[PDB]
Amino acid sequence: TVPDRDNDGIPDSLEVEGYTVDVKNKRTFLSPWISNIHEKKGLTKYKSSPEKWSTASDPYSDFEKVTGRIDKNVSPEARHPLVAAYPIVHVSTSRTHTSEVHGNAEVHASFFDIGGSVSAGFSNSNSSTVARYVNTGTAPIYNVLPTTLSQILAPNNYYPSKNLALRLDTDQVYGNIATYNFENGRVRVDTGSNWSEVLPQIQETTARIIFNGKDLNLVERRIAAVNPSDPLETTKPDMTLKEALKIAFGFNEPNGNLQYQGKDITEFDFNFDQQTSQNIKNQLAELNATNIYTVLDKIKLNAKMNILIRDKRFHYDRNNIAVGADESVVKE
Amino acid sequence: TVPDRDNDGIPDSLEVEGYTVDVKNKRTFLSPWISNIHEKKGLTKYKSSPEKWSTASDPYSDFEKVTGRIDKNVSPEARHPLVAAYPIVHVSTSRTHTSEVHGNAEVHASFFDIGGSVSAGFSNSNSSTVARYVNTGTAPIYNVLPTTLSQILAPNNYYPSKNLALRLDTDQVYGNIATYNFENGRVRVDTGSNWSEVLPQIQETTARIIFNGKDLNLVERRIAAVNPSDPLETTKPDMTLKEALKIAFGFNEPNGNLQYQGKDITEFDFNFDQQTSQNIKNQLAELNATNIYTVLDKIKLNAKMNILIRDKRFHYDRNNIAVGADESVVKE
Amino acid sequence: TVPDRDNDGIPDSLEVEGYTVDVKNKRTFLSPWISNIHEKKGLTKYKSSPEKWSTASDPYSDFEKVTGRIDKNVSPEARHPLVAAYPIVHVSTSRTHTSEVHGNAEVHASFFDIGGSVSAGFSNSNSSTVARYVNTGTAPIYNVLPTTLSQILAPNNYYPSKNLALRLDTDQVYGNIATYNFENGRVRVDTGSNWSEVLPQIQETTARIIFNGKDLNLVERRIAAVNPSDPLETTKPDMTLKEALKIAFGFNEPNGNLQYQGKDITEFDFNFDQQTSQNIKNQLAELNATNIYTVLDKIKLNAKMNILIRDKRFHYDRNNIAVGADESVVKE
Amino acid sequence: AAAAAAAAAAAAAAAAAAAAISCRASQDISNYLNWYAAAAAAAAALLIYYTSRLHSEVPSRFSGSGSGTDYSLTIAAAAAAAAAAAFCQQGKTLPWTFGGGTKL
Amino acid sequence: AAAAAAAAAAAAAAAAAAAAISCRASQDISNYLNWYAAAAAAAAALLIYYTSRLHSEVPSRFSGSGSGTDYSLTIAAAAAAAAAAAFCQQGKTLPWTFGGGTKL
Amino acid sequence: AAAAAAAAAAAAAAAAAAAAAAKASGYIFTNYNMHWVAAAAAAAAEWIGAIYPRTGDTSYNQKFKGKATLTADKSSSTAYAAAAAAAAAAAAAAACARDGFAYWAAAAAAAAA
Ligand SMILES: [Ca+2]
Ligand SMILES: [Ca+2]
Ligand SMILES: [Ca+2]
Ligand SMILES: [Ca+2]
Ligand SMILES: [Ca+2]
Ligand SMILES: [Ca+2]
Repeated sequence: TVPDRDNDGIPDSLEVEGYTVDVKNKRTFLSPWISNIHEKKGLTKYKSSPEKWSTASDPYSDFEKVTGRIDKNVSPEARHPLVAAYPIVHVSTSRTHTSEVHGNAEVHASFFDIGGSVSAGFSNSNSSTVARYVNTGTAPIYNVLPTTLSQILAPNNYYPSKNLALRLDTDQVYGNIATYNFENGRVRVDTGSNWSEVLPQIQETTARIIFNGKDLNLVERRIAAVNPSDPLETTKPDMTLKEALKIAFGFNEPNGNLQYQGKDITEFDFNFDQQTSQNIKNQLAELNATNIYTVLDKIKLNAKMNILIRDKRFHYDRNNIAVGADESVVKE
Repeated sequence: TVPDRDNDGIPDSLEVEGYTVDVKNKRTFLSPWISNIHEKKGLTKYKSSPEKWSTASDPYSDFEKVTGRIDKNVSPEARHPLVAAYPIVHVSTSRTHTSEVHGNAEVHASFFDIGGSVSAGFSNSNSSTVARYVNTGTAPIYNVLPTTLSQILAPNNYYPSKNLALRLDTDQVYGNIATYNFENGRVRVDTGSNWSEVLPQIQETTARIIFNGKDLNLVERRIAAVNPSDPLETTKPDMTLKEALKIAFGFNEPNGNLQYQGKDITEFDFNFDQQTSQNIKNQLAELNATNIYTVLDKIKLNAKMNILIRDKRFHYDRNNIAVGADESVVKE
Repeated sequence: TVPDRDNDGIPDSLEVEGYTVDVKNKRTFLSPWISNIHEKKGLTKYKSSPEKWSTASDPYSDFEKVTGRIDKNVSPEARHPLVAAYPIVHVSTSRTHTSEVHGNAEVHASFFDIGGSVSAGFSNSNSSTVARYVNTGTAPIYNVLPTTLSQILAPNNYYPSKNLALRLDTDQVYGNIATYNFENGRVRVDTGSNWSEVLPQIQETTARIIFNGKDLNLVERRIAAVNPSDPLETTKPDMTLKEALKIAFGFNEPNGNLQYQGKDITEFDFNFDQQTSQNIKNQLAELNATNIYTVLDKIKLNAKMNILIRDKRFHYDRNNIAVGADESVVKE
Repeated sequence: AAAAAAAAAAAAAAAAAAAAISCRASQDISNYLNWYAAAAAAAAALLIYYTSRLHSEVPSRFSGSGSGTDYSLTIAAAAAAAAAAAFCQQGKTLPWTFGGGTKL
Repeated sequence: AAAAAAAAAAAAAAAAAAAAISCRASQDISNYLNWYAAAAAAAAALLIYYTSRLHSEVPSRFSGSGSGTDYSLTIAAAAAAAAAAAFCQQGKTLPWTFGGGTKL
Repeated sequence: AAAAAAAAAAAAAAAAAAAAAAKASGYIFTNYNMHWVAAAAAAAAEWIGAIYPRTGDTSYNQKFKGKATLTADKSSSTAYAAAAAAAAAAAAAAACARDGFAYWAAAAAAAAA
């Protein structure tokens, strides 16, 4: 037998040492991570918290996320136990950022200087700019529309169909939660459970990373990171920035260099909050490396940590929209 | 004993290797598929997912679909475990399609070219054109009418009787679900359960194929296909285009050639979405066969896959109505 | 012990081989059908489905129908397990039929020709003609009146008493279902259960036969017939037209000839729908007998089968009312 | 009402050749066809009903086939060639109309 | 419609040097490239489809590679140097356009 | 393994059209469609078109819209190519091939001197 203290359906020893799901003959079953057999088939090693039913505090458990016993509308990026699965809803409108400070100094200063005079205000409240509801998150909204009915708002989909039909401080009032039933494949929406009772936990226990590498659109992803103060948060597996980027934004390295659709990691700029920059700078000083891009594999992530990653070749503004770029790139 | 991990009432070994239902003396019982005895009596080999209570994610299970312990209003085409059972409701009106691109090029170009400049926009939202509610699906709607009371709307039937009594973007707001009780033959409608909580799962886990071989009417059928990304979706049995056509649209082959009411398969034209065409083209290139009609038995179906099949001898428009045809066919 | 897979309270072996209920000393108990003892006392052999709690899909089970543990308002014609027990409600008004085609040809053509140019449209929706609610069915309506309160509408009874107090497309909106309790003789009406959730199943699984041999009134009775497509429907016992007439309309044969109150079977005319006529003609051709009246014992009944039986000596119209008759019969 | 016609009314001399006696009706027939054998002014009886199955009192050498409008009866191994008219009767609707043919 | 061009059409004399026969198309190709071998006016057949995998009836010494617009086939150990034209066919869209090359 | 055997030689009059035939016994003819391609000097190899034998459906190049017509006969399991308005520019070797261009025939080498 196995202890499985978290009662997630996965043995805690497997959740610690690493585990993966493989199918032999159309039948799924968990197995401890074994090299030279699971790696060659593209299976991803999964690490979870042995004392948490859900590592990212989202309503879906580690077993449901990994084995596929989850709502099929959940984005594949959230199938990792260490990636939060929560909805983000919005309404020539585009996604916006609360405030930005970096931009007055050199764009290449992030290689040698981290934090200090550069920062970015982060607010968990949804916001948008103008000059139709869209779910840019990884979880659905079922029965309640937000404030700026049986149909849902699937992620990466608009509430009205495309064929059908200066700030907007959209509120985070979401609907109930669709929880997968264990006795049968049927999925039911628990009226008592609400998203508004789950979002605060995800915000507290996860580190938020925002990326705009595709279509110049800000995608909000959160990774379950370790908080040393809380003993339960320590049970989470160690998370590095390289691994967080690989499991959240689809970053891949074929030869030790992070790439995103052919774009190298050095092509992007890193922004941090006040506390995030202080923690990152402390880690850099302890590791004797002012440069951060080349030490990404040895930089640990903590809770209440916010990281903003932009594109260097585009010129940004206070609201984080690529209003302009360099002369060479716009010409060709 | 048998494992039956999915708790569907059918052994998982039977669900993998194939199974069928036969009656000896007015009594039904499952049996593993055995050739030379079950084939000669017209029994159809059934394959299901060993880890899913319902392979197509519809509220009816594999046991209920096969053994007949299902609501009798369900269309016989949906009795296969691999065919989704969900309602489609509409209102000289006729069924319409969202958008069409193929038609500018040669009608025979599908034999040698797949995808590229030819595609078709697909939207799951119900739509119709004009110049009375009709259920063209395979599942009933019981207590809630859609938006463009005890009686139901049976499939292939009008909400008012025939004796009784330019777009219509009908919404997918359906009613509750009539679930067959196991303790007795009585059927009861679960108020808590709703169709709107089941339709999204069916859309995500099934591949939609639209056919207009009878009465020039678009019938919407979905087949449970394998999604490699999700481990649970991999448990579904391998599905080919030939088998999907045979089990959904009634296609039959007496001598290795697919026929529909005497019409050969080559008489129909194949249309695909952008992702569908890319996947089909990848399979064709891997199999070293530009032609698709003669490799239908070796073309696998995946999730989120949309295929549109039309009639070549009719001339179609942007809304997919046979406005005209060739001179010879209209003359005779 | 006995298997009793259907959990109807009757052993499945008894339900297959035949069974009957007899009383020894004021005590009832089931017994397998034994000839020369049960036949001489007028007991009727009962055959049911071993895998169905209720053979006719009506809310009353085989045990309740046969043993008398049923609501006493149920008509004795519905006490047979193979006869559906569902209400029919209506309002010089009289019962009407949707449409009739037979009548242009010879009245005696049914002996040598079946189907083809003769048919009759059938609709399950209630209808009536004019120039007070009446229950012509076999089951009661308790708490909800139909659309064109504690008292009920008993079958063969008017909603108002007789002493008390051009089409009417009455809807099939009935009330709840009075289910007999097993722990005690008390009868209770289940608010959750509704007739509208049971009528569709009865329509799908039973074959409807309409008769007007008494008072020139159309009585609507349905007999549970075998549907080869559905494996569960195959579990029903084989039903012939002769047996269906005997168990539904009270037809009796003392010397091998069917009679109804002294009127021979040949005095009535047979009408069928399109599918019914096609199936009947196929059976007749296979059995090498164009005549149908003399092969009634070897004609099997299937599901979704509608048969209309009229009186030859009366002249009928499109609405199926005996507006006139022959000169000889009206004179005497 | 339903006129019955045969694609071939007289069989040309063709030893060891494919044999098929076809019947083309005025309209479609749902396989309600009968096949009739008869000796020389004697032994008039049918062999196949519903165009596929035998009378069960005749040997299996007779075999009919077809679908739609054209139905053809084939002979596996012919044993004699004499003057004996054949019949081809449909059963879709009244009246009963017969056909014709010359074989065996 | 999709013009096919080769970065190198003639191979200069370079003994024991890196070998790469590249093809640059008019637009991007989703790895729908075919490689064709042919002896002296005989033995015309393909070797690699989808730019990566072999025909399975040919030895593994042939190995193609590439991504995007430029696809290059490399030779591990050359054994002969004769006059034999090569072909470089794309399969993205109609019509099928071939290429060219000189190796082996 | 697949081989195509044709006539060793053919004698024709001056300025007389000729038809090239290639047997397709190496596989199921009605299953895989057969393409036609020709190689000419100063223009490399240009695709001509393809024929689907089961239904006779064809697709032709923009250059070869009316240059050639391709048909097939299931009786002897072979396909035929017919060329109209023959000229000096039409003198080029044509080789047919199965679906995917996997199997190639043995085209003749015409030489006048
Ligand atoms: Ca665990
Ligand atoms: Ca865990
Ligand atoms: Ca199972
Ligand atoms: Ca299953
Ligand atoms: Ca029983
Ligand atoms: Ca029973």
